[PDB]
Formats: sequence, structure tokens, C-alpha cells
Amino acid sequence: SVVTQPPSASGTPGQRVTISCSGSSSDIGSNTVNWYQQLPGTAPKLLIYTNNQRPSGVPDRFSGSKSGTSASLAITGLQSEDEADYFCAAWDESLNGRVFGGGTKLTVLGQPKANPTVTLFPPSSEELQANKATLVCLISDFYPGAVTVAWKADSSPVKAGVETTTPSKQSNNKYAASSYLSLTPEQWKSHRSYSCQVTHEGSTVEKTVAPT
Amino acid sequence: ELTQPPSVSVAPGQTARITCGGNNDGAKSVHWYQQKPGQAPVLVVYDDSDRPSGIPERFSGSNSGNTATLTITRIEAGDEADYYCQVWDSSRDHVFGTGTKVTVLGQPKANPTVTLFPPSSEELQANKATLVCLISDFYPGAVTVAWKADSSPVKAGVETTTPSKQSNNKYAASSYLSLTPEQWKSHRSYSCQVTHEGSTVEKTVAPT
Amino acid sequence: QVQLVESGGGLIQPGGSLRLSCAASGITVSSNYMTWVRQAPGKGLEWVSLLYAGGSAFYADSVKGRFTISRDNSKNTLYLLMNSLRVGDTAVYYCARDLQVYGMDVWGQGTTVTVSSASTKGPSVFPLAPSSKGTAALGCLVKDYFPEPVTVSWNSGALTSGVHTFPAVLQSSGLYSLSSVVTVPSSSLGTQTYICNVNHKPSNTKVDKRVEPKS
Amino acid sequence: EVQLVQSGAEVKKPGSSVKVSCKASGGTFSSYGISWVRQAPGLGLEWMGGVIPILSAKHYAQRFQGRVTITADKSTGTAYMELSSLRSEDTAVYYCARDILHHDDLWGRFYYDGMDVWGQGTTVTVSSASTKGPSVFPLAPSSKSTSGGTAALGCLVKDYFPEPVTVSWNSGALTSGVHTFPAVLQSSGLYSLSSVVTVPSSSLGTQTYICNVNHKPSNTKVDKRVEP
Amino acid sequence: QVQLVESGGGLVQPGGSLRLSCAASGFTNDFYSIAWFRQAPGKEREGVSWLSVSDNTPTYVDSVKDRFTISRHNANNTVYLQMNMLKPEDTAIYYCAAGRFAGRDTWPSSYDYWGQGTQVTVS
Amino acid sequence: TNLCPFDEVFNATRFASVYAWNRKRISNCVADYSVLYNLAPFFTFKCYGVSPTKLNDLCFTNVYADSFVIRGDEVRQIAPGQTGNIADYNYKLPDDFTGCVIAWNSNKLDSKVSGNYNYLYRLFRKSNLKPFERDISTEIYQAGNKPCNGVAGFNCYFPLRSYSFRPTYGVGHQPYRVVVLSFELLHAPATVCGK
Ligand SMILES: *[C@@H]1O[C@H](CO)[C@@H](O)[C@H](O)[C@H]1NC(C)=O
Repeated sequence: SVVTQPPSASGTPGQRVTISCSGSSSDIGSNTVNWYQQLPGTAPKLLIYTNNQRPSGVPDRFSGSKSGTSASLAITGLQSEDEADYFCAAWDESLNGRVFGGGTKLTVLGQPKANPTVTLFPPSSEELQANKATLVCLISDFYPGAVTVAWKADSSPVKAGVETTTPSKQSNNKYAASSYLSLTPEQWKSHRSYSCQVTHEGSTVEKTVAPT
Repeated sequence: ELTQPPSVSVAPGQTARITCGGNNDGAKSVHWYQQKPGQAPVLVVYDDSDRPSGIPERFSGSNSGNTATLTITRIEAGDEADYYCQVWDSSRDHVFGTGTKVTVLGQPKANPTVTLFPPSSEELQANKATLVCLISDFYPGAVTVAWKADSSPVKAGVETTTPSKQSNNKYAASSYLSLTPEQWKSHRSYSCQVTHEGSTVEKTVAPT
Repeated sequence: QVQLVESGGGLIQPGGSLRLSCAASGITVSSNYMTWVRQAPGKGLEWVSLLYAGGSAFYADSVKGRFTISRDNSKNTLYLLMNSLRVGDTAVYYCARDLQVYGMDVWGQGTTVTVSSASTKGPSVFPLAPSSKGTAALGCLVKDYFPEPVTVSWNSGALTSGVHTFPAVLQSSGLYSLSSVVTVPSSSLGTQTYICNVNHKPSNTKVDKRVEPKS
Repeated sequence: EVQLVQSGAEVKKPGSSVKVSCKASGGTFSSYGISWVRQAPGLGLEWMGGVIPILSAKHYAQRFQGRVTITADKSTGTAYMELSSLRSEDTAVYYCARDILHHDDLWGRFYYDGMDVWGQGTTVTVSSASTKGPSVFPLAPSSKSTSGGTAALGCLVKDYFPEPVTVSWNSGALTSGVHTFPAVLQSSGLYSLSSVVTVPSSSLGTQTYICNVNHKPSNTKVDKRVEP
Repeated sequence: QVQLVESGGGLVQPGGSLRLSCAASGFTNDFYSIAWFRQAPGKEREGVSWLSVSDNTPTYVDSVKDRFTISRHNANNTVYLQMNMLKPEDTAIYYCAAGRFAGRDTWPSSYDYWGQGTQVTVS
Repeated sequence: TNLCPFDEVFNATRFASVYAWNRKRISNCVADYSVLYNLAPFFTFKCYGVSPTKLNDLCFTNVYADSFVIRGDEVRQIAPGQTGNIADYNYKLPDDFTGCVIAWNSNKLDSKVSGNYNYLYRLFRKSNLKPFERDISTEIYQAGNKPCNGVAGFNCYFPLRSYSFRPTYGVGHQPYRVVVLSFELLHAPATVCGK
């Protein structure tokens, strides 16, 4: 693909930001470029359409521009609701179709450091009676939505049987994630304890469970 | 040069399919028209698959390759008409198909009664010759007539009526072949071949 | 509303001239693809001529040089001038608005044009003898008459059941021809006499013809 | 003002085909094109193809060229998008939006210039595995899930296919403190989720807690009592 | 007024020769061009050779390049197509066509004047 | 010794649609002839009012290079004194046209398996086009009595349509790239010579 956007972008609240969009002759060479804003979980909405035209409902804080094979979107007076994904797109003709950019995630600095709440459940006796074992580690109330999960058997790490979800925005605008560790009823009883390590912003919180 | 079948026969409530054939049927669009008896045509399908406003959803079109298709679902007696296809392609002229009659079956199938007469001895003396082929008691009202000299096809001098509803709701038709007395006496026999939905009835007369 | 009212039809001698009209309502002729389409009695549809919104005209091969399409913007009416007519041109003529891609949506009611000879001529009646090969069919050939209709009875109306008088053809010569047959039992062909009574009121033709088996 | 409602979510087996509808309120086609854009989970947007009804025209994106069909029935006023020979990578949310058209008169072209009104999207999942009801297990509370006099108890909804599964507690009578987590897609192709609720530890001996798991694809309802 | 008179066809063996002739009548001046179209069984009319008269410039499709020769004789206003090393592929009804231009076209509808075809059979 | 930029017109990667035909004004340059007719059996080549072999011996004031794309059945309309949807509503040549017309089958370039609907043409126009007139108007064509007001509805249709160039179509429907060269000679200093 031809269109390129920076992956991430940061901006102090109330100030100005510039998101760049790089193209070729086959897209911006002879065709207009537009911009779309997508909040996580929702559907994209139109922001700019003819290089720098604004639809009804988009404030003048957003301004587009197009110069040659490159485009740019400017956001003045950053607000909290502007934290989202931003895509540029132009009607490339070589492929006969619209092409979307890779996207640019925007982060507004003003948020704090919500630590994740971790609860670890051992395998229920009912599941063990079915000759199965699953450790459930639930992670909630963490912002920003980015965590890494690690499991430990007794005093040693383990990666076999691990399934972890991507973070998802909750109702309170914080994020949630869940991780599962599948074991045999013998691996569960054999070890002394199992631990779920959740690392968020350099700091780690560990919960530990043991057989009955 | 659009080719349409002479007629289709569908039980009430079932679905009809009418074919419209030609060469290089890809790019050009197809239009369909309904002509009830004594009426002007009414555009039923345009640009292959579009239904204009106010026309039932039972009708529908499709087109690809060398065949377009008009589909009539849940047929009623109100659909008894003739349907023509027309190509859009040429910007200076338009051509139509040969038409297709969709008889909604109001009674069981009836094979035709064919009667063929040689030219009368009184007509031959007036230096004329007319073979009279009469077709009656067939349903649905759709027949095609082919004439034969000995066993060779004859096309010139043929005058054929259109099927007309007779008393018992069946149909009747007549076909005439105008000949010269020399042409009638040269060959050994002439034949009238009437086809009615796959079945074929043929009668033959000889100069004696 | 939307209306395409036609006028100008009737009978006209061969080689003559006749001009057809197509009054428009709601649709402006001068800004539309307007066409004329004729339908021979009992045949398919044949496109004849068209007129572009820009004034370009195009005709079919069967009417080229003989037909002429025109219009009048003040009267909002389409015209079709017809010169040097023949019986092949006898048809019901329709006018319609072409949308090209969207087809011909609005059609006129259609006017009828009849071209042939004229007169009030009498038919020639020929017997259709019963074949020598349990029932037999014999009849009468009522050939070349104009105009319609003729009445055919058998044995001065004494024979009715079994009689089937078929609808007449319109030959390319403009003259009509029909046949009336009666299907009788084979055993009575030698003892009974059969005579059809053909009457043509316009020419006051009254023909009685005996139908005997072929010798 | 008009709205674009698409057909419901879809789950298909590799090799089959899916057809997503997109209702256009009234005459949306007039001077407005329609594009189909899909978005894989956690990935960017991908234009698939489009259509212009006033021009009776349509185009397709290189990637899907030869395995896609986009129709537009103007009588019903709606569009369709059918993708055949589906693969696992085709799992995405498929969107339908009206595009405002731009006129490039210099080159005599007519292409899409932004899509203002969007549909709500249609989730399409492609997985080789077939249907299966979930195995529901209780996540009992103890002294290790208790913090400050409040207890956390839940239910494990393991090994089901396909989405979705809805979970309630006490037939809907308990709503506060409930946190139903999105399901994980295991390497086996089956889904598994969890739903937990925080309650006062004092109510363990006075209130009974039952999670109501509903997996409509398998016609299975499971009511699981969770006791200490 | 303008009329094209064709001749020269016949039955020939593979490898033989044949000479087609097209006589152009009611033309005021030398500003016209001649084309030869052949209609194989079940195929459309296809150009094979062209001649712009005023320029005396010939053109031949690649499948007939070295085998066909077109030329014009001035007095009898007749264009000749000398067809050598004939192959079974060349079996077709051949037409000559004229148009009021200097050049050549692959489209038959672009020529307003046509002669009656002559049969060429190679077997 | 500037050479006339003929390569930019024939070897162009993208042609314009017929309704917005592109014209390249060529003057003050060293022309050529050989390529024109000598070339190879490529395409249609029709000259009107001038002979190709005489182009090298003539100087002209300005030479206009018109390029666009239509389907096969319409190439015959790019000629003096022609009528039709292309000739009347898109690109009209005068009756006294002095120049040549070049058109080749570009099915291998402008036709895609899913259809290349980018090439457009005008379908409705109230009157005919004058010679060398370019109408890029996209106003809703009023075919009835009621005004449209930019509303696509009954008797109010969009004046452009798409070509659908698919390689599986017949030759009369395959895309053809057209190059029209107009030779003008008026009261002016002649600069487009070819010797
Ligand atoms: C473009 O120029 C090349 C020579 O570089 C030539 O071979 C080719 O025929 C030209 N293209 C056309 C369409 O004439």
C-alpha cells in the first residue's frame, strides 16, 4: 500500500497537533483526500472530505490540507473526546478504488494512571470432576488500555495453554481484559501454586492461587 | 436478431421464465415489455434487472453471456399477454425480439386437429393452386406451421392466421400455401406440419 | 399527468401519403428521444424512426427515404410523414418516449393505418372435396374477397351441427380468404348432397357450390 | 435525514459465502454513491467496492476483485454485498455508507469523495469449527477473592461456538457490580468468556446467586448456582 | 452514382493463387481509399488489406502480409488484390469497400460504399 | 529544435472520458510523418482534407491533439458529418475538418474483469454540440415539464453514464483510444512544420 500515517500521536490539551498522510501520484496525484475519525468500539465518522471541507457537526478545530503527494490534518484546542483513531483516504486510480491509511492513534495527555484490578479464580471442583482445569484471571479498571499478562507455575514461568484477550473499553472509559490458563487436573494438583502477573505501565500486580 | 421462444405455458401460481438470445449479450442492456390484448406495450423491466415504479415484484430480469431472462413468479390470469425483449445497444436503431406468449393454463392440454386440402379441380382450371391447412381444438393457443415439398422446406407463398379463441375456449388457426399448377403437379406430395408444445402432427396430400 | 395522444390514421391508397400525429402532455417532445413503433396485425414489434433532442433523426431500413419524423415545439406534438405507402406498411403505429437506458416508458394508444386496394369485390368459391381415404371432413374455399364479412351456411341452413367456419386470413394482397368445413360420417358421402351457401353482402354475392367427392 | 440499517451478524464456514444487505431510506441513491468497507478486529479500514446508481456504475478494489458482487435494487432502494469463497482472514465487521460524490471535470471521472452517513456494521466470523453449547462452571467466592467486606463471584462460560453468549444474574434482578467480559477465541476455534459480580460478603449466606447463560445458536440455557 | 464492381473469386488448392478486382466508378477525384473485407464462415467482416488511393500506400494485416498484394491500375480505376500462397484459413466471402478519406479502418460500418462479395474457397 | 510532443498523447498512461476530451495544443516544434501511416498495422487511420504523405511538406499554424476513449461501435462517429450519441453530444467534428483520426483497441488497458466504469459519456443534452465544443456540465437534465432543482427523479436524469469495459464483451463494446489531430492554417506565422 501507498498511503502512510504515523502510528501514534500525542498532544497537550488546548494546543495544536498535526497528523501527516504520505501518498503518491496514483492517489493524491489526481484525487482528493478525506479524513475519518473512529472512536474505539464505535463506527467511523466523516471529518474532512475535499482536502479541507468539514461536514455538518465537525467543529473548526479540525482543518485539512493537501500539498502534492502529502496531506495533513490539524487539530487545534485538543479536548478529551478527540482521543481516537484517525484515517486518511483518497481515491487511488491504479487499483481503481478507495485506499485507507494505516491509521493514527491519538493520545491526550491529561489522564491519570488507573491501576488494574486483578482477581484470580482457581479451577472449580465441578470442572475438575469433568477432567479439565482452567485458571481465570480477570483484569479491569485500568487506563490506558494496554497490559501484558504472564503466568507462573510454582516458581517458574509457563506459556502453554495461555489465551489472552485484547483490551476493551468499558463503560467508565477504562479498559478490561481477561486471560485463561488451561491445565490438566494433574498439573493443577501437582504444583504448589499458580500466579497471574499483570504488568501495567511498568508496574506489576500478582495474584496467587493454590489447590484447595 | 433477437430470438424468443414462441410460447410458454405455466400453471397458475407457478413461475415463468422467458429467454431472449443473441450474440455478444454482455455489454448491452435489455428491456422487457408486456402487451395485453388490444393494449399498448408497458415497460416491465429496464436495464436488465430494474423494475419501474408501480410494477409488481413478481417480475424480474437477469442477463449474462448470450441469454437474458424475464422471470414472472406467482402467475395469475392477469399475466396472459405477449412479452418482448429489446436491446438498448445501438444508439441509432432499436430491435425487438419475436415475442413470447405466456398462456396461463385455464384448462387441460389439447392436441390440435389438422385437416389439409389439395387445390380444388376448379381452382386448377383458373390457373391457381392453394393448399388449405386448417388447425383447430388446440390449447394453449400457440402453434407453428411448417410446409414441405416432398420433404424439402417451403417458405414462399405461405399465409398463416394467428390463433383465435373458438367456442369451447380452445383455439383455431389456418395456413394457406399459394402455388402454381405446375409446381403442384411437379412434386409427388406436399405436407403441412403443425407443432404444439413438443408434439407434431403432419398431414400430406398428393396430386391425383 | 402524462399522455401521448395519437391521430392521423385511416385508409390510404398505395403510393399515397399520410401524416401521423402524437400530441404530448407533461412530456416535452423537443427534449426527449421520441420514437415511432409499428406492429403488423398479429406480428411482433418493429421500431421505425426516432428523433433526438438535438434534432438528429434515424430510420429503419424498411422505411428509409419514404418516412420522415418531425416535431413542433409550440404544439408539443410528434409527427410522422409517410410517403409512397404499400401493404407492408399496414400496421398499428405507436409513438413513445425513449429513455434509452431506462427503456420506452410512456406509450401512445396507437392509431391504425390500412393500406391496400379498395373496392367491394366478390369471392371465388371452390369445393374442398372429401378425401377417398369413420368420419370425413369436407368444406368450401371462399377465396379473395373484400371487405369482411361473408356468411357460410350449409344446405341452406339445414346443416348446422359439425359445421366449423374458420376465421379469415388477410393476404398480402389485401384480400380476405376463409374456409368453412363440416365433418360428416363417412357412410353418408354417397347418399347425401352437401352445398355451402356463401353470401357476401357488400358485393351482394350469393354463391351456392356443391361439394362432391373427387373423381 | 436517512439511516442505513444493515443485516444482522453472520458466521460462516470457510468456503461458503455471505451476503450483507444495507437498506437505504427512500431515494438515497439520488446523487449519492455507496461504498462497502470492512475492518478486521484491531486492524484498519479496507475499501472493498462501491456503486453509483445515478451512473448505473460500480467499481471494485484490487484485493477483492474476482470474489465479490455488489448489487443495487433501485425499486426497493437498497444495496447488497456478497463475498464468496470465504477464509478465516475475512472475519471482520462489514460496513455500508453513502459516499458524497466529487466531479473531477479535468479527467472526466466520478469517484467517491468521503462517506458521511454510515451503517451500523455487520459482524462476519469465518471459522472451520461448528456449533457447540458452552460448559458453564461456577467461580466460587472465598477469602482470596474478598477485599474490604466485598466478595467477587462469577461464572466461567467455556468452549462454545459461535458468538454471541448473553449472561445475566438472578434472572436480571442483580445488575450492579456485574462485569461480563468479552470472549476469548481459543486456538481450537471455540469461544470462552467470564462474567463476575461483586457483592457484600455478608450476603453470601442470605442471597443465592445464579448466572443465566444463554447461547441461542445452540438453543442452550444454563442457570448456574454459585455457592461458597 | 458511386458503384463498386467485384470479380476474381473461385476455387483453388492450398498454395495456389487468385486475383480479386474491384472497379470504382462514380468518383470525382482520387481522394478515396479502398479496403478488402473477408467474411469467414461464422465470423464478422474483417479487414485484410487497404489502399489509400491519393497516397498509393498499402496496408496488410499480419496473417496475410507476405502472401497478399494490393495495387491499383489508373486507367480502369480498378484495385487488384493478388492473393498468393493461399491457406485454408483464407476461405471466406471477400468484399471491397470505399470511403471518402485517405487511410484505413478495421470497422466495416466506416465505409459507405460496398461491392457485392466474391466467393473464395481454398481446399 | 524542439520536437512535437506526440509521444505524450499516444503513449499516455490514462486518457480522458469522451465528454471531457483532452486537447494538447502543439506548435513551434519539429513534427514528423513516418510514424503516422508508416508505423505498422495498429489501428484505424482516416485523414480528411489532407493526405498523410503530404504532411511532411506542409507547415501549419497550430496542431491540436484531441484524445479520449469510446467503445468500438462509436469510432465511426468520430468523422465529419456524423450523427449519434457521441457525435452530437460529446465530440463533434466540423464538415470541413482538416486532419486525421486515429483509434486503436485498448481492451488490454482500459477494461477490467469487474468492469472499468471510470470512462463516462453524456447521454442527454437539450441541443447538439458545435464543432470542437466540450460540455462537461453535470446538471440534472430536464426531460419533462416540471423543474428538477437538482432532484434525480421522474423526467430528471443525470446526464452522464459509465462505460462498462469488461474484456469478455464483444469488440463493438471494447474500449478504443482515439487521437484526433486538427490541422489549422489561418492568418498567422506557421510554426508546425515537419521536414
Ligand atoms: C509509444 O512509443 C513507442 C516507442 O517508444 C512505440 O513503440 C509505441 O507504438 C507508442 N505507442 C502508441 C500507442 O503508438
